[PDB]
Amino acid sequence: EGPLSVFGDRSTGETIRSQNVMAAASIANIVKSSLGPVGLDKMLVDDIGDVTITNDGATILKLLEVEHPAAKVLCELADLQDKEVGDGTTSVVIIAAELLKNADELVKQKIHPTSVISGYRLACKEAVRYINENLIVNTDELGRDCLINAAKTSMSSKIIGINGDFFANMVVDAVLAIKYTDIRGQPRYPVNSVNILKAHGRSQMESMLISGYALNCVVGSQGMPKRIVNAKIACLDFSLQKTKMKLGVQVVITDPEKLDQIRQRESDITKERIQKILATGANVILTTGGIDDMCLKYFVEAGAMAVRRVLKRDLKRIAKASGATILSTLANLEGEETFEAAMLGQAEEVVQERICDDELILIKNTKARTSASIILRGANDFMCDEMERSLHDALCVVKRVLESKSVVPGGGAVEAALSIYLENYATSMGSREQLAIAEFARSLLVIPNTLAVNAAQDSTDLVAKLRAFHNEAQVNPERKNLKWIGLDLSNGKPRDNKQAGVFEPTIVKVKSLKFATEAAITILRIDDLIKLHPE
Amino acid sequence: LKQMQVLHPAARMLVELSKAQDIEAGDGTTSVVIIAGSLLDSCTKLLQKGIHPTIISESFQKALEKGIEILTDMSRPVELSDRETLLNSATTSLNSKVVSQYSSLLSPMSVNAVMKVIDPATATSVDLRDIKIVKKLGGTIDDCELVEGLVLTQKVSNSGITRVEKAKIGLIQFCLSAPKTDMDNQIVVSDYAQMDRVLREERAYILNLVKQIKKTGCNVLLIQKSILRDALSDLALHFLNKMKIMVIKDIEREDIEFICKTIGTKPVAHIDQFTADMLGSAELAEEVNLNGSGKLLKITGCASPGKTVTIVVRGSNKLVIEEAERSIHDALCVIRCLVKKRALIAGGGAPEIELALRLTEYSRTLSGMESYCVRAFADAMEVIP
Amino acid sequence: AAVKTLNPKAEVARAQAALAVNISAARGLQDVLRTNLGPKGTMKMLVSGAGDIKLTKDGNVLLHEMQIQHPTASLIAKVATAQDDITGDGTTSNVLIIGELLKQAD
Amino acid sequence: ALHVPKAPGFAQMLKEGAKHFSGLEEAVYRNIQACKELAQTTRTAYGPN
Amino acid sequence: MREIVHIQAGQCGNQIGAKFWEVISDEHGIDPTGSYHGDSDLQLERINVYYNEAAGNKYVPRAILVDLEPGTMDSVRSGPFGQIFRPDNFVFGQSGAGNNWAKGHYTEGAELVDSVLDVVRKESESCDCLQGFQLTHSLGGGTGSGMGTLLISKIREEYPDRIMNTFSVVPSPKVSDTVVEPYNATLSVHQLVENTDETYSIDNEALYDICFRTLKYGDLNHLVSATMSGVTTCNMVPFPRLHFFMPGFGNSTAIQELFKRISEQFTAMFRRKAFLHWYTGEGMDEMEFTEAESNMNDLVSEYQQYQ
Amino acid sequence: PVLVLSQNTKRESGRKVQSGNINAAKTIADIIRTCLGPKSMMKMLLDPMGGIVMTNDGNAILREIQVQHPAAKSMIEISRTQDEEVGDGTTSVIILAGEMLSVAEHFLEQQMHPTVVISAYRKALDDMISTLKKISIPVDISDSDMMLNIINSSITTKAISRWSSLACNIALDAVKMVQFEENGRKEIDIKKYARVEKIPGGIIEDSCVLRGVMINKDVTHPRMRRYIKNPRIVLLDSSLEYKKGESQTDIEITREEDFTRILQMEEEYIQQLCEDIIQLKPDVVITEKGISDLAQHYLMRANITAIRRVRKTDNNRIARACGARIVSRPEELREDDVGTGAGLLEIKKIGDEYFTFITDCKDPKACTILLRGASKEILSEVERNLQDAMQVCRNVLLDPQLVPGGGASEMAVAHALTEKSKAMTGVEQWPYRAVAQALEVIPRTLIQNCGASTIRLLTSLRAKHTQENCETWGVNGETGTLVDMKELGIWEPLAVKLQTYKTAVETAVLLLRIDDIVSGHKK
Ligand SMILES: Nc1ncnc2c1ncn2[C@@H]1O[C@H](COP(=O)(O)OP(=O)(O)O)[C@@H](O)[C@H]1O
Ligand SMILES: Nc1ncnc2c1ncn2[C@@H]1O[C@H](COP(=O)(O)OP(=O)(O)O)[C@@H](O)[C@H]1O
Ligand SMILES: Nc1ncnc2c1ncn2[C@@H]1O[C@H](COP(=O)(O)OP(=O)(O)O)[C@@H](O)[C@H]1O
Ligand SMILES: [Mg+2]
Ligand SMILES: [Mg+2]
Ligand SMILES: [Mg+2]
Ligand SMILES: [Mg+2]
Repeated sequence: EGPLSVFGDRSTGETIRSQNVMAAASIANIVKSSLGPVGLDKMLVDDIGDVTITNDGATILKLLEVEHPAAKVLCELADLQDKEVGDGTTSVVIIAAELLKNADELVKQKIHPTSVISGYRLACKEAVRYINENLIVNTDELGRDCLINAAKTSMSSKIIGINGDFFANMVVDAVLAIKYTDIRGQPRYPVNSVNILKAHGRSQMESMLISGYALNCVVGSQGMPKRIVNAKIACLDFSLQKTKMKLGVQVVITDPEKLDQIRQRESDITKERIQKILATGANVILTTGGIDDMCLKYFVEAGAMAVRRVLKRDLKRIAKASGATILSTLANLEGEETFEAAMLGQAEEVVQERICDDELILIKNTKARTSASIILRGANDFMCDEMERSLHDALCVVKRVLESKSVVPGGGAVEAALSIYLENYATSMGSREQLAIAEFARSLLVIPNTLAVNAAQDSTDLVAKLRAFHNEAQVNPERKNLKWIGLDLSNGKPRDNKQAGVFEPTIVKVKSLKFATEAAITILRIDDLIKLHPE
Repeated sequence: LKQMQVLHPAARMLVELSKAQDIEAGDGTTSVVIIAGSLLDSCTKLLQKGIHPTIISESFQKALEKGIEILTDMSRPVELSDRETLLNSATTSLNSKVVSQYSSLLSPMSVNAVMKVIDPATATSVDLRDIKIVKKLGGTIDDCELVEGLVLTQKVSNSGITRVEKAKIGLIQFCLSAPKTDMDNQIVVSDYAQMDRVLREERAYILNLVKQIKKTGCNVLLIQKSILRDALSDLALHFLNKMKIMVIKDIEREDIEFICKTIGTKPVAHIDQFTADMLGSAELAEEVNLNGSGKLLKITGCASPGKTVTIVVRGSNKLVIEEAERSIHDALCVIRCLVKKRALIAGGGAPEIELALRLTEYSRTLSGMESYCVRAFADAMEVIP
Repeated sequence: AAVKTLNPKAEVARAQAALAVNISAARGLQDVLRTNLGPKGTMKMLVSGAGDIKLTKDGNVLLHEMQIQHPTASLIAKVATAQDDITGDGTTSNVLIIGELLKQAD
Repeated sequence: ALHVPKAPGFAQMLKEGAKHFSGLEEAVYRNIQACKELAQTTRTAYGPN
Repeated sequence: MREIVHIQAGQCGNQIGAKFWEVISDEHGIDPTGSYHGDSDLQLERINVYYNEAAGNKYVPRAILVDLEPGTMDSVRSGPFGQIFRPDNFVFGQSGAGNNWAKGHYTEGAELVDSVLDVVRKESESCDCLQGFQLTHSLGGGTGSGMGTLLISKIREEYPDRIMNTFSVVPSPKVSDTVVEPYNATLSVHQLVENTDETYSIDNEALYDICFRTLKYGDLNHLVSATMSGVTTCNMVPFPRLHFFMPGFGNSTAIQELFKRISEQFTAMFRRKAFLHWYTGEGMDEMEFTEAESNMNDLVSEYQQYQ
Repeated sequence: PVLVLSQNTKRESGRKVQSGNINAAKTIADIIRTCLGPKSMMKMLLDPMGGIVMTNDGNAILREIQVQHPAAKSMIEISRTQDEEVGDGTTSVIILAGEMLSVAEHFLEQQMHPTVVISAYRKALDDMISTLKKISIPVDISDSDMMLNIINSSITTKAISRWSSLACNIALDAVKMVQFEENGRKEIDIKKYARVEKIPGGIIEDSCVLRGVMINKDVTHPRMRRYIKNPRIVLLDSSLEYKKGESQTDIEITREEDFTRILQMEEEYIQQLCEDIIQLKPDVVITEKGISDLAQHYLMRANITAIRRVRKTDNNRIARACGARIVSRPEELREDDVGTGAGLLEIKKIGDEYFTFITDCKDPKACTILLRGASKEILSEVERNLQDAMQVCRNVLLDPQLVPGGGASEMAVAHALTEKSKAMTGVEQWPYRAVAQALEVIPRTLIQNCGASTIRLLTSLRAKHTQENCETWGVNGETGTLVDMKELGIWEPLAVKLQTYKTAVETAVLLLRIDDIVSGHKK
């Protein structure tokens, strides 16, 4: 200790490597119990009694307060997987931790970490190639039931699992509704434009898909109407309030006779703007800013529906969906103030609907584009939030399936096939990198193992049967259809998951593998740790 | 060494030594510290033998001069046209770092970048501030990219206008907002008509500004960052968007020289001087999204691509991204060393071993008390292998 | 009990306990206010925490000035306050009749 | 009115740290729950496996 | 020179007030009895705007003291300089009122305002020309929230042409200090923005930090008094709605921070409707909370107009 | 210390967590188990504000108690959900959820997987919904007697049961008056436009719903009339005072006459506002903001009665009641914005306070329920019961379907589920039949709280419900005997019972899905 004068603690060698592996294992054991259709949810209490129910690994690792850096790495890994894919946040963490475990076992056996890293990189590349070449199914060959099956697969393990038969229909309809093609003629599916509202009350099956848009807002005055049929919609990015001269402008009166006209002008300016807006036929006025009572009275007398403090993103979406133009100002290229009816949007109805004890606004059947909103209905806010997270996962998955038209089977099929193929492929690459690739292959088996364990089944026997099927598939060209075999966790028996409908987007597995490999490599590269004492 | 807060004076001095090596060569910051520690560990036994520190120092200077001779004799000349030699130098520099499975990707990039920011016939050095590195989370290190144009983290202010082809770009160091003299200014209203007049004249001022901008053919507008005054008022943004002009504000006063060097623009500080000759022509300007991991403005293609390049560093973790950046910097500094001194030496401890050997010979030839010190220098240099 | 397994620092009076508590507090109030009733009643002196003196024979004043922290006493004080706000008289008799109803029911 | 007082009688006469449980809920069900917890502590040791 | 009446409500208010009325009394020579044991004539130059001299040269202060619970005014009587005050300017109820804004602002302590108003009249009558009032209270907390806004209200109805300079103890960000503070403070700001003319936001957190810096509960009432005298011992409020201030040594827009915090904790609790039954079952409609919230987003946007 | 998670992060997992959640839930249930039925007893709750809450309402109790177990938190949240959605069943739902979790504990101890139990529960929920919709009956909402019986069948279990006829008539009148349609959108907002004002004292038998509204207000000036027999009313959001401008309107005076001229200009502004108001020839003016004394002078000169500072909600109710439209600029005032429809404005002294009545309206789309009684606590309980009654009336007017009460519906559904389970051959038949038998807790609880023999009565009832046309048979909560609901009259709203069953089953599903609690971590 004495020679090196650093003011901190120092771990070195097998000590710090084992410590890093312990941290990663801890993080993975936190989430292992929440993997697959037989995984279960977790409570999380935020030191104040704030409760969160969830199965989302990214959510869990965000809510946790982690202290070890090698575990913060896996937390960021789950976050990154959620950002780039939207599903696989638990599998990626489990796989990264298992890769770390086996790689540290090799380093203890004194295979050099560089060699382990080379072998892991090779196995990652070859696993990606083998997936893309042998394990993908075309969603064109499969149709729309492929999308429904992918959504149901994503919803299994969530609190909208068994209700998947109907939630998958909702998700698919919503993504197809928000489908839009842009310049370059490429089809784009911009999820996060589907609005998701939560409202405890009626059962899950009573959740609603709104052909149009749902706004978590209400009218500004109770004297205003709360339903309009041929809605002409005006989206404004400025406030409708009593006009005050700006900061660099002062009123200095030296003739009292001007005070009255100045004071009345301060309101007549906004009055004139509102009259100009209403003259075009606008019966619905959405605003990101505020609306004084003086203005709300104008809307009431006109029979219009005004909404204030609307959110910028909600406004952008309503505008795109209805055909309107968001105006930050009523100002044209002629130095005047006008409002054209072409800047208006349209909708077959705008209503304020009564959701159990609250109220919101529904914009139904907008033209110039179709939009989609979803009102989730559960037993309390905990249920509703978990439903929101599950539905976001499902929407991201369907988006990926529609963007890249390839899917892979689930239930550990891909992991079993990769284990077989890579344990056969390792024989060609070096002698120690061979061991590293074999360990990568064996690590990949942690997914079906965990699925079976959670299903309370003989993981050893089940994964052995799986590997037997996939080895038969890879050694007998007449039975290559066995690739599609995976776990049926409701019966503890392998099953053709391509015919059962257990599909996952290829991007899920590919990105999971790449990110897990990078995380394992970065953590495995560490052979020392200097922890400085805080000040 | 800079990150571990060493406390002993000698350790601090070794930190400074490693920083000096990072400055002068950018590669070898570990070898230099190891060599220093070993030379001192040899001074241990020399002092014990009873040699004076001054004699040790002078004999070390002698051994240093002889070792410079030896290394120069070992060296072989190199032409910057030898792209394979440059690639091999970069791969050697990267072999030690976490980015070595991606060396196949980051060595050609590290050679292209440096070879793009220097005139290879006259250059005697390179300023690596001409090479911009942009760390963006997400993806993997195999997603690192060499952008020949310009990359900016600033967001686009227009909604709907993200892509521009045949882009004419202008830098605006003045503010598109209500006029404000450098002196204390007020606008005293005393009649109701003056209120409407004030609003109208403000609108007209802003509209005249944006019209003088549009008249040049400018469709991409980079606005410098302005404290003490609004550089882009809501009126100005409205008018620019209606005129179909992409707008990027909050450009930093330190990125201006870089952006100009990159896309041939000339910074304009008065609307009167904003003309077509002060613009930069780029074949494309796009706001690209990185798989929900952020956004980047890429100005690619340039009619005046003047000796500047950018490297986008991707990665799955903040830690691995930072180490990728550091390693790429090491590769660029290796290429910089090759540019400075057109000489190449083998690796794998060959120079250190040759040093040990030839300085052992030198010590046997320099009979005296300097012989012990030179032999110590040799056995100390034998520590890197 | 049930509430104490969820909120450990919870106070609970059940079935018979609750009735005993309520009837005891009501009879205590009645015992204090019995002497206010009628012209032959006795005047009570009430001293604030500052030392201010109140001489009263009024049931509502006596209630609000007494130093009591009981839930049943609060309930009956509120009933007396409503009686006083609407009619101006009858607070002592109100308290007495409540206490005696509770006693005769016990 | 922010404190429930001990009821007159046994609840007040009870000693400081003493506890009194009565009825199916406070006594019978808690006893059954305790015995069940005990059986659970020893259940996993029953039999050859 | 016109006279200023000084009301002080709630524990926080009643304990800032006494310290202020002590600092200034010593700044004027008045002892606890009220006798002017002073020599300089500048102490008597502007003494009529704060003290109401009586026969016998006893300068009684122009101060009212209010709280629904007598035990604070008892501690004020018993405290130091607790005898200059008029023995009739102490107006108190018997109900504690907890920390419910509805309890303090409604029938659960509403008649009392009609006992503090016949003391405001009996204190203005003495004033030759009444400049206005200075109410010291707490934005959210105990009665100061409810009773401190039903007072600004009824005094702006009874004297609607006078300066109302409030000193309110805005809640500290780190310390919640109460479970219903977000509600009380948005409901009180919703009244002070309208019925007030200038408000000085005295943050307990910042005051505590300043006290710690000086060191290098009473200490806060002793570090708020020197600021209250540096404000009331001798060009502001350009716009008649941004009349909130942060004292020091400031009409800063840092107020916008405090308001964002308060409105985000208000919205957090309002979403789940937590601690709302008390207000609705004691005299509020569920829409007064939406109005309060709207008006605080208003304020935050008026303050966001600059930067 | 080299930890991976921060100290204070404690993680429990497994059957201990499951049993803990289930015990917490059934404890929450046992708290309010006795508050169900007509023969329930009151509970005296002590608020943190020194207050008291004497109630029988499950949601009131669970809202006033505080817990730390997250399962108990979830149960309290579902009680709140039921109350906000339908406004009744707040303890039936709690009891059903507790019983469902209790019966699921069995299958969980026996190695069944929670997902299997949950799928079975969802099947059973769908079939419960089907059976309820099959056994439901329609209602002619025009039958005031039928509606009064529904409201009696809903308030009989509460303290106001002694004044059942009164409370039923009050609730029915209030909801039928708040029923409002505009632009083809029917809306019964009994939260903004049916107001309950509790004035302690008097007697409950004089409580009434007014054909108008009531506020706690007096005239601004005692020369103003307090009695007007056909008042034309104007409502304003703006102050009739002279307030400052939004800008820095600073003035600069150098001439002598200018100061006085400015003050006279202020007075003339107030005069002009009051003239813009008088031009409509109103009788009453009601403002949400102040009214200056000069404005009062001018209005009185015009023989107008003014009310100074009313709440925005009260002003909206006055609008709905008297047919007016709130304005914010008296220059923008129109005859259509003036309020005709009120039949009498009265300002009378109730106790020592002045209350303004705008009653005798014709077609008032808003109302004020004036409750009178012994104390604030009694009146709070009466108000809660009336909220229940009005929410039930609203639920009926929305969905006119009825189902039988007294546990008759629970037994009918349990029988239907047991009959449907015989076709099931998998392993979920057992949890399915278990929730079926877990529905029996409602009649069980009714029998327990009336004081009869649960074993005997529930056996006789399960036997009665095995016959063909006996799905209407239930139990009396007052005598402990089986009766036909067609003969007793206890009929619940199908919407209420649907929401009850759905919330219960989904709460059970949620708490079963839950495992592996984690805690400590700080936001
Ligand atoms: N119906 C199913 N049968 C078998 N396996 C499934 C099924 N649905 C999902 N899986 C498996 O569950 C794994 C992921 O489960 P989950 O934890 O819910 O998703 P994530 O990995 O996004 O957290 C996938 O690898 C998939 O193979
Ligand atoms: N592939 C290789 N084979 C053998 N030696 C190598 C290889 N790559 C690098 N080296 C040696 O490693 C040393 C560089 O190690 P490095 O970690 O970069 O230390 P420094 O930072 O001091 O340069 C050089 O002396 C070089 O000779
Ligand atoms: N007189 C009665 N006899 C028998 N059962 C009744 C009677 N009145 C109501 N019930 C039943 O009691 C159940 C619950 O009553 P109530 O206490 O009002 O609801 P909750 O238990 O949700 O508070 C209802 O489902 C109803 O069928
Ligand atoms: Mg998933
Ligand atoms: Mg190197
Ligand atoms: Mg009497
Ligand atoms: Mg009921």
